[PDB]
Amino acid sequence: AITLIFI
Amino acid sequence: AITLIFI
Amino acid sequence: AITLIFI
Amino acid sequence: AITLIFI
Amino acid sequence: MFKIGSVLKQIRQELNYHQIDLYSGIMSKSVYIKVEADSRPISVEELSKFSERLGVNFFEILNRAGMNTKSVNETGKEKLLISKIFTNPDLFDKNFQRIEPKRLTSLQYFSIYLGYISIAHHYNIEVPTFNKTITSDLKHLYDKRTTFFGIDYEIVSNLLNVLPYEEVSSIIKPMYPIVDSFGKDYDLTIQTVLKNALTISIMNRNLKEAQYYINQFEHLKTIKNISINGCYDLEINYLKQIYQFLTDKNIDSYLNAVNIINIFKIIGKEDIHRSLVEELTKISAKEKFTPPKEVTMYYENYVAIENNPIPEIKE
Amino acid sequence: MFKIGSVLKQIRQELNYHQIDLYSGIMSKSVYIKVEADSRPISVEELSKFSERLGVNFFEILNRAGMNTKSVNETGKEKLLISKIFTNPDLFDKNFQRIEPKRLTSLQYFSIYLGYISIAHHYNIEVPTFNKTITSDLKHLYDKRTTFFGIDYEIVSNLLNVLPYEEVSSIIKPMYPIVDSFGKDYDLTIQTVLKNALTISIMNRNLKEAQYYINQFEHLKTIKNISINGCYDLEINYLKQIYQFLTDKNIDSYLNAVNIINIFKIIGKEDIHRSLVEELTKISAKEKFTPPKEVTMYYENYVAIENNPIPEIKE
Amino acid sequence: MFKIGSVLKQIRQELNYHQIDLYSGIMSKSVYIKVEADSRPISVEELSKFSERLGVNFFEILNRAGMNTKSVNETGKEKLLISKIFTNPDLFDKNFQRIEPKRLTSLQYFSIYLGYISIAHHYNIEVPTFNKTITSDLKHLYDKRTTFFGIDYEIVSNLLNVLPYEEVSSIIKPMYPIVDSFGKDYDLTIQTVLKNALTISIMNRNLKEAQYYINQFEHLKTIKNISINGCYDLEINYLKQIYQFLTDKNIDSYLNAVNIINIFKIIGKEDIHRSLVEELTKISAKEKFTPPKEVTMYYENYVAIENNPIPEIKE
Amino acid sequence: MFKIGSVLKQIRQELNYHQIDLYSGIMSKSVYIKVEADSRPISVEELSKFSERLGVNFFEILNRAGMNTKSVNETGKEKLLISKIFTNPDLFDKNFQRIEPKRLTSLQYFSIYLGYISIAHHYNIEVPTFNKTITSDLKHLYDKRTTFFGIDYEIVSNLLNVLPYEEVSSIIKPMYPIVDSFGKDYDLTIQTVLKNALTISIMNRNLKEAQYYINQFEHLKTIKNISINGCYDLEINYLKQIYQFLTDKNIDSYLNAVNIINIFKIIGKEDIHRSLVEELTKISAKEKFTPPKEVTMYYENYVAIENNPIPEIKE
Repeated sequence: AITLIFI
Repeated sequence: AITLIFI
Repeated sequence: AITLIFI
Repeated sequence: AITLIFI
Repeated sequence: MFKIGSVLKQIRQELNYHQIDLYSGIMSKSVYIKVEADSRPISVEELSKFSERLGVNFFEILNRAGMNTKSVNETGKEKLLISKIFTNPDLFDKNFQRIEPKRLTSLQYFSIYLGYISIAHHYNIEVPTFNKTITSDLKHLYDKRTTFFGIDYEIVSNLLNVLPYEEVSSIIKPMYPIVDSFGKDYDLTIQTVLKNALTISIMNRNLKEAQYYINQFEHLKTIKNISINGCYDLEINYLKQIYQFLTDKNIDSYLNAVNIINIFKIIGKEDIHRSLVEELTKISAKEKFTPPKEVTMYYENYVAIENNPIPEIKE
Repeated sequence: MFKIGSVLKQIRQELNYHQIDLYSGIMSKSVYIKVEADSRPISVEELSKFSERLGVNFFEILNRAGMNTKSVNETGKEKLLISKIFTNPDLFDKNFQRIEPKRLTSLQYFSIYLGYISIAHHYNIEVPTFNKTITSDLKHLYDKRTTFFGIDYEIVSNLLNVLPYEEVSSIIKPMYPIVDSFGKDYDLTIQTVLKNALTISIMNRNLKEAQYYINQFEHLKTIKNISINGCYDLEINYLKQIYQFLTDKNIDSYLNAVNIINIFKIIGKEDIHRSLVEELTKISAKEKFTPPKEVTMYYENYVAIENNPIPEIKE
Repeated sequence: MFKIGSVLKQIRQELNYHQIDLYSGIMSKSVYIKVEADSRPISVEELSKFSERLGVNFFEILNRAGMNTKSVNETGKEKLLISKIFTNPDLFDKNFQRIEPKRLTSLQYFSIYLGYISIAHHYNIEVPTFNKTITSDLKHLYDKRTTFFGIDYEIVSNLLNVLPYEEVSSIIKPMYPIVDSFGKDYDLTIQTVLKNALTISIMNRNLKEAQYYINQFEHLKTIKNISINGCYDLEINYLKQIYQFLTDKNIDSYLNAVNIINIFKIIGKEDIHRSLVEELTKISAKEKFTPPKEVTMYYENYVAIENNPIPEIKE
Repeated sequence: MFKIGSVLKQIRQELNYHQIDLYSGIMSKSVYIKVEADSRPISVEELSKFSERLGVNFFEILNRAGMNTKSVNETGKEKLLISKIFTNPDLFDKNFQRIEPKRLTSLQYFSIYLGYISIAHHYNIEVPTFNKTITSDLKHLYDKRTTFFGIDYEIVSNLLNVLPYEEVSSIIKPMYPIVDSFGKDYDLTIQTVLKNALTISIMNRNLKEAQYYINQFEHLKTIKNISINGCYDLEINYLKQIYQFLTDKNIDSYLNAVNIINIFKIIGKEDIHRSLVEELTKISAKEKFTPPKEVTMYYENYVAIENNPIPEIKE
């Protein structure tokens, strides 16, 4: 699905 | 399939 | 298994 | 198996 | 014509029974010795009682007497010959010239006739007298009919193989549902009609019919003393799966069908496997699908070292 | 005792044949009317010819005449009763009191006797006369024997279920290999002995024997006109798989066995499935293995809403 | 701000090297003691050489120094908070009031902004300022842009989750194909855009796009020193399977997709499994299909003890 | 040595920020122009702040500056060369003559040294100085050690490949459990030791150890900010399956292991597949088992057009 990325 | 029977 | 036959 | 690592 | 007496003696002596143990109550010791000598005829009634006294199956006694082979009479030999003419299509002509004229002599000969007609279509052999007279023949055989015997189902089974389903359809319907069993032979031919007709329905995507034949088969399992043929039950069950797939596009069903096809390979049924593979292929094509890599792998492998296979034949 | 004449007429009239078409060449029009009226006995020979003239199967005619049910004579009723006494173990006593005394009256009654003995062990019912006299009985029945009939195989099949294999072993060996077929009934009992004996061998890890029974079964497929039972062929084939697994610890074989067990569920064979699951479980235990999650999942599910299942019974 | 000197000493002493082994050739023993004391700043160049002398990774040294946690600066804390506000949607308001105004302060804050907007849609929270100003915002951020950094891909990844694909489409295209790697972080965000965009394409049956994103991902494997994320590679590969299924209705592909979904369960990826199941279900629905019994079995099981799941979040 | 200033400018101008937006608060406009010109050194602290002002990742900036390639210093080139010498074993000699003498110059060179020693054993090349001095070398490197860095784990990973497990065992134990992450590089080498050691344990049926390494890996998933390598997690998970199989002879586990091996083929991991097949084969042999027909089918196919494969190498 849609992965929320916050690196 | 179609079996040919000759009993 | 063991089938009981009584024909 | 055995991976040869050379970072 | 059948050494039944011979068998009675054989069984009697092996079982250590004395003549008195048999004829006493039934017949005279002198006449019995006449029976056991194959000089005097024996009625099924008499044999029935001797069977009970010996403790050995009635039908087994008959079989041991020589009726354990459908080569006792004319028609018997002819049916056995069908297999021969099927792998030796050169013997077709001379033989077909002798059967064709007797095709309406009895249901037996007609079944044999349709037998040849099958061989012909297979080997693309010209049989003009067929297409010109079959509708007439059927009219003649099935017109004043109310009940059907084993050979009747045999005839229709072969008919489904050399006549477009639509022509055979109306002849079948009045032959089901079945309500009783009348022997292993009868139980077997009544299942072949269902199995061949269910195959044709599915191949034509005619699901309303396919559904009908499935129910008809399922019903047979309800009837007491009916011998349901293992293979057929397996192959019909596979057709049931593909049926459910065409209906609700359910994938589980498709897998099961494929899995069944697999089992036929596992247990050694070479032809059945070859058969159901080429079948699932076609049905998948007409459905805009591509069967698994193995199913599709066998296909080309078969259709190359096969090209034109011989249909199954039960006898 | 059997309205055979009645059937001849029925078939003759339905097929639209005239009396002349039957008795002409065989018998007198007056005597034939006597046959077709069920007043005069008919010999199997006569019936054989009428069968050929009608174009309907000999055995089917017999079956339609009423011999299509093993309830025609005493022993017939008794065997049908076994099923009843098996689900109604309260009717055991009074009935067993009547069979026990006639157990050596004929192979038929002995098979029936062993039938009761099975029900007893199942329901943990005390049958002291058995353990005390069976070895004697067998000695008496199988001592001067050279050839075996269908009921013989039936007897040994039930025997394998109520007697330690080692005692039955020596009685079986002289009964194989089989060389001919003598009817569907005969073909069926000859396979049951093999199927029950192969099961016992595998359960005892006695592979040398298991191998033997497998070959014996495989051989049957060679014999002409032998009707190989579908189910058995499937269940025996599964036992073949587990056989190969115990031999070469090959995993493919184990999977196939599991896969076969699956097919029985897919096609509706409830009991067979339940049976082979509980079987693969035990055999895996004795082998220090843990069957897949489903196989092991069904087990507890069955053994809880089952605990003690009734063995399969063919009739 | 970072005790880098502290680390140099620690590593130096553990490795048993003497100060001379470090500053000799680089700097003066007095100034070095000033560095190793965290009193004098150290240039990346100096650190680069000390790194080489110690034999320990440059980046590892930095990490050990305290830069091994994106909690060193403001934005760091804010991103960590997103997870908190996601499981504690009550803290949304007060926090969102502080981020919303700084959303254009830097790409960092904008990513954080979109972060909140995601939480809002999920918990059906009203965010009117979004729908009213996002197109403007994007215009402002991506207008005179030629090259893109890691945070750029991060922004677009979150954007694909709160804006109809069609609006995001044009912004993405000029960001691929990728030609080089610029760090694990960069390699990771560049794959998320692809993975989220490929998911959206497939869900919309927009195969021409799906194909594009697949090729773009496949291309990344070509680039040297690019760290391809395992999970993504597995999930993207599953999407590849379903892609081939929608294209050529091939069944093998569908099975593989299902099989991949299975592996996620086997290795413990709870959420990913839940995710891909609910996904294959929907895609199968829109396709007039019924997934296997297990896939369809998990669905209801999840959607009941789940109903509304939280999207995946990488940090 | 690294055009960091160049990058700052590039990012600054692309983002449309003005010099004032960077040096204001940090440094003087004159000195900043000196930084952005690559004439004046920049401290990690300064860069840290510019990174925050730009809104672009610190490490990404470094990477873009040219530190995005381990070819910046001596050791870097040498490690890249290992791959070359591995497919061109003719270049072994002259090169090994140059590394061997510097093997104790720093952990870096020792890792490189062990690198060559691997190539030698593979190509059955004689390396007498190894067997004669390694125990000494290890004593020298790991004697007064309390903490371990990334290169430490790298060294032990390669060591497990050219030294009997028993000699390496004692060196590993004090290196686990791991409690923190110190970079992608560190997270990667710490997993390689576990993955290679778990492989060796399983191959030696030393389950007590295998169990330990599994727990150690499982523990890593607990640590915050630790990047668990996808592939390893998949391959280690497969080893977990075979572990459970050797323990409780459970068949499900064996299937899962086989299924995992399958996935590697499905997603394109050629070598990993080849690797795990040849592995499951050996382990099954030592266990008196015969893997499925495909696994066993690939084996001979590989071992023929392969015979002696090159071990995996991560860089």
